[PDB]
Amino acid sequence: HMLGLGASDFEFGVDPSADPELALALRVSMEEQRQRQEEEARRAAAASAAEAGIATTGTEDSDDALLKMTISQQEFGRTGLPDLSSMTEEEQIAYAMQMSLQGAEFGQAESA
Repeated sequence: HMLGLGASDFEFGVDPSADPELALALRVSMEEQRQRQEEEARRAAAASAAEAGIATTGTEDSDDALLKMTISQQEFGRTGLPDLSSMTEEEQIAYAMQMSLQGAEFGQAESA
C-alpha cells in the first residue's frame, strides 16, 4: 500500500522537504537566536574575565558636552512652553511677543 494516510500522525513536523518556505525560516530563526545567546554569552565571558579591566567605563572627556547636549535637546524640545492654558497672561504674552519681536505687522493673536 502507499503511505498517503497520515493526517494526525504527522503534522508537517518531521521532514523539512514538506515546506520550503518554513524550512528556510527555521534555519534563519535558529541561527538568529544563536547569535543573541552567543554575543551575550561571550559578552559575560569578557566582562567577567577582565571585570572592568579591558573595558573602560568612564569616558567623561567632555563633561560640558553632556551638559550642553542634554540642555540642547531639552531646550529646543521645550522652546519655553506651547501650552497656553498653563501660562499666566504675561507667560503666553512673552511667547507671543517673542515671535513678533523680530518682524511682526500684526501678530497671531485674535483673542485674549
